Amino acid sequence: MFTINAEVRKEQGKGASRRLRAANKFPAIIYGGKEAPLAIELDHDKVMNMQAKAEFYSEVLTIVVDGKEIKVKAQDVQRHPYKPKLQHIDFVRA
Amino acid sequence: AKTIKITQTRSAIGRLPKHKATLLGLGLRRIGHTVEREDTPAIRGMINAVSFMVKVEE
Amino acid sequence: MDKKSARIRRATRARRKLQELGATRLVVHRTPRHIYAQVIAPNGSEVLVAASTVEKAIAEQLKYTGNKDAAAAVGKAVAERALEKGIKDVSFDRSGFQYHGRVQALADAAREAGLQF
Amino acid sequence: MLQPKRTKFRKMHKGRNRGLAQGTDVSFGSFGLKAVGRGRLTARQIEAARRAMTRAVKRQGKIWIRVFPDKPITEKPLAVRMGKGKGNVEYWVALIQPGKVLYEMDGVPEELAREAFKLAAAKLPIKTTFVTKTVM
Amino acid sequence: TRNGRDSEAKRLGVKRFGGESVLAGSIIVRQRGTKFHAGANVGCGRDHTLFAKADGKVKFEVKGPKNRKFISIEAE
RNA sequence: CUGGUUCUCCCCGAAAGCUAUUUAGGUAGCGCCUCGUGAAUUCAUCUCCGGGGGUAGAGCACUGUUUCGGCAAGGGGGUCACUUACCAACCCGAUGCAAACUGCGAAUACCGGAGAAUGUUAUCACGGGAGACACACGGCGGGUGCUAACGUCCGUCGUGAAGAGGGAAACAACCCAGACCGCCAGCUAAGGUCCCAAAGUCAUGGUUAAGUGGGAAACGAUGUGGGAAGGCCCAGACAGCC
RNA sequence: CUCCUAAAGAGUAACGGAGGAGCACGAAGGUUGGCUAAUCCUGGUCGGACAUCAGGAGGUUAGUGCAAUGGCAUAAGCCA
RNA sequence: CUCAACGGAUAAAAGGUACUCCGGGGAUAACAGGCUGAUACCGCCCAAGAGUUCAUAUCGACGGCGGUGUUUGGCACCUC
RNA sequence: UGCCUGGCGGCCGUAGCGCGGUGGUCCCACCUGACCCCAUGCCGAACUCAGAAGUGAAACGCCGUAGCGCCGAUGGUAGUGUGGGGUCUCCCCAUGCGAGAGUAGGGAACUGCCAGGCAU
Ligand SMILES: [Mg+2]
Ligand SMILES: [Mg+2]
Ligand SMILES: [Mg+2]
Ligand SMILES: [Mg+2]
Ligand SMILES: [Mg+2]
Ligand SMILES: [Mg+2]
Ligand SMILES: [Mg+2]
Ligand SMILES: [Mg+2]
Ligand SMILES: [Mg+2]
Ligand SMILES: [Mg+2]
Ligand SMILES: [Mg+2]
Ligand SMILES: [Mg+2]
Ligand SMILES: [Mg+2]
Ligand SMILES: [Mg+2]
Ligand SMILES: [Mg+2]
Ligand SMILES: [Mg+2]
Ligand SMILES: [Mg+2]
Ligand SMILES: [Mg+2]
Ligand SMILES: [Mg+2]
Ligand SMILES: [Mg+2]
Ligand SMILES: [Mg+2]
Ligand SMILES: [Mg+2]
Ligand SMILES: [Mg+2]
Ligand SMILES: [Mg+2]
Ligand SMILES: [Mg+2]
Ligand SMILES: [Mg+2]
Repeated sequence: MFTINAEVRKEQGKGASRRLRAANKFPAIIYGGKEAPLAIELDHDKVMNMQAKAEFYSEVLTIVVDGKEIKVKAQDVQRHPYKPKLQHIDFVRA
Repeated sequence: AKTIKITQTRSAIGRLPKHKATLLGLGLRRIGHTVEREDTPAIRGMINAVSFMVKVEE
Repeated sequence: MDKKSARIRRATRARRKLQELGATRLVVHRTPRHIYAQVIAPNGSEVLVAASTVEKAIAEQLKYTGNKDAAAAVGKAVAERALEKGIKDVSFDRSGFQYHGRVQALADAAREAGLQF
Repeated sequence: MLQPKRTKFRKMHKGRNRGLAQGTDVSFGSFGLKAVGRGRLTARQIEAARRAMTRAVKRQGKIWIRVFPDKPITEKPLAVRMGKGKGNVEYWVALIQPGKVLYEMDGVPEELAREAFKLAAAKLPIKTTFVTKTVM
Repeated sequence: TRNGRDSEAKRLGVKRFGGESVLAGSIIVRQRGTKFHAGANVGCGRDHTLFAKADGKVKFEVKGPKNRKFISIEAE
């Protein structure tokens, strides 16, 4: 079972997302269901270690944001073109 | 009505032709020149175009 | 290859021309059993007058409802129905049918009844 | 030496080599040699690196070549002045952007694949790295 | 063998863009084929030049079952 | 065609392009300069509105090109009608590439409309007088060349040309900035503040030991700082020794 | 003359990259009426990989007096 | 009118000059300098292989990265 | 007023294709006949005329169905105007604009005029 701590993003765009990745974080998104999509930030290296396990893309993960757990599944991942880094993750509500 | 004060902080030498036209549209003539302009979206658009070389005092 | 879709293809060119000219057209539809007639507004979406053999007001006075003399009745009827309405000059839209026989008998009958085209 | 069997035109513009690469993940095998640099790959360099890897694993498993030298490069001969038309085609290159997977390997252990890729990387003019197949 | 030939540019393209007011007879667009098609109050020359047949403002629309671009004159 | 062309001050102020030329270092019309006259809210900037794109990017249905797999026609060589070192169309799945590919598609730019503010009409027309038609470098987008050249050829902007001053040691074209005159006044820009040489031997926290700073690649390396994990380990690990 | 270079209006150079033209046609022009390809499969006298016939698939991959580009089903393609 | 040298100098026109001459040009070549470094030369990286065995005593393929300004060149910036 | 059909449009795939089902009083379609009007570079196939025995098989319409097509966010990414910067063949920062592809999802069209039938 994987649990992830996240914060809601204050602003979007190319300029904001690059500042996150310079601050050892990376954006993500949570959609699915009837709720509105939710843009979040994630700590990079901590999530980078979890995704190294094959069950990360198969089991159901919980993301605690504002102290609220959300059960999701990893939908799509945008990796760095040539570095062992993550750029973006799509989370779909389980 | 609501007016603002604009000051030119850098020189116009070597700027793009439409940047010199924007300064002429604001009435700025030289470095340190300060003008009074009506706070209008059309004026705000001119300031935004040459914001690198003007300083706005609201 | 249905005969209908091949007939709309035959009628498309004249209808585009009439639409470009902004003329009020007299559309004619012919079936093996019946014959129809409509006068469409220049915008092509309003039916001003109409007459056909499925109207019992005209069908009862005919031996057969789909022969040449039946078409002459609809041609006479649709013209006098349009003259009193105010339309005098129209453009005949054969609508893919050959200008011959029944549709020709419908046309000249309407032409005889005072419709200028 | 890889080369298009036929082409619509014989000579091409120099062009530029901006941007990042497409095909940035191992898609056929299990291990890959991903380019982290930018540059050109001549057909001879591709063949040289293939032979180095083919002999490294003693002709075992499967090897894919994800690039293909489809760009012709012209040169003017010596003692020739400027002008008088474009030069003649001398060799073919494949433009490489960072992240491009060049070779993929399968059917061999990882420790053997690293040495095979290391021997092949020494023949290429661009800096590369070792990558493995991941769960998308 | 040897290249080095070309032809004079023909100055094709749109002459009056959407919303422009034109007089009758004004050329709207020169084109090789009918990339644009004649709509209302617009004629098609023998070289498929679209010209205004009446005064008004030009108007670009995409209509028909093939999504073809039409040019018409909103008579004003 | 080369050379030379003699007193002063004031105002404005180019071009090295296009087109044509027995033309290419000439000349002509136009563009650009000046002077005069006339004329529209004419022009410019910004905001809003209406437009057409097919570039950058992307994509691979099309035109081509390309790799692998599947299905397999067929081509194969093998036996003489059998099964057989091999090559393999089409189709299907997956993966790339394109100035002369497009079922997509920006930013900008351009055309038109409306609206303020600002600008010594900055706009257009006609007339008098020209000069110029050898450009240079820098940035950006490209062709060419070797993504060689202070190379060459276009687009566009800037500067020089025709521009002094400050900076880059020196240094037309780079950075800052446009010199009406005077002052033994002040504030700043780029760039600087130990001495030459005007201004911090300034403050706080780090890094470097190479005079790195103060020239360079593939590649090589227990240099060193920071970070996040991992394996093993008092059920005794790592190193050494029996 | 056509395409690219040409930087999504126009225009834009090089002894840059590729091709064409110096005609043809009294019908291959006008109009009215009609018509809709390529390729392949199956079956079928001679007849064959490929002739004409029939059917299905296909959907313009065809066609356009000639280069390329843009067009073309209302056909600008084909027939009277 | 292939006035096609296609804005067409005449209706009508080829060559030599080391016997030469004048006006010019570093707007434009040959020598030398400069910029550049394809080429040349020198070095390095990888290590297939040769070396009885043994890649690295000595060599080193297929390829890769540099240095010098040194050959053949490129450019035409200085000097006609 | 509702259902159903025909004609003419709007719109131009969320509207198409496939698969399954379904409809004949009317309408439509096939159908019947063809000396004649007219027609076949041969053929009443088509076109045309005269009809109404038959049939909804085909076609067409309707209903269902997510097999395909099609539509399609949010976020990220690419690119890019202006200003600045670097290790300057390529990038980065500030700011503005911001795709394409793909993903969640949507989706078995909607609508006007007139006419006829049927129920009301
Ligand atoms: Mg940015
Ligand atoms: Mg002046
Ligand atoms: Mg004048
Ligand atoms: Mg591109
Ligand atoms: Mg393709
Ligand atoms: Mg000249
Ligand atoms: Mg010149
Ligand atoms: Mg120039
Ligand atoms: Mg130069
Ligand atoms: Mg100095
Ligand atoms: Mg001054
Ligand atoms: Mg001070
Ligand atoms: Mg001092
Ligand atoms: Mg101190
Ligand atoms: Mg040093
Ligand atoms: Mg253009
Ligand atoms: Mg001449
Ligand atoms: Mg001439
Ligand atoms: Mg002449
Ligand atoms: Mg002399
Ligand atoms: Mg010189
Ligand atoms: Mg020399
Ligand atoms: Mg000298
Ligand atoms: Mg000399
Ligand atoms: Mg019949
Ligand atoms: Mg999108």
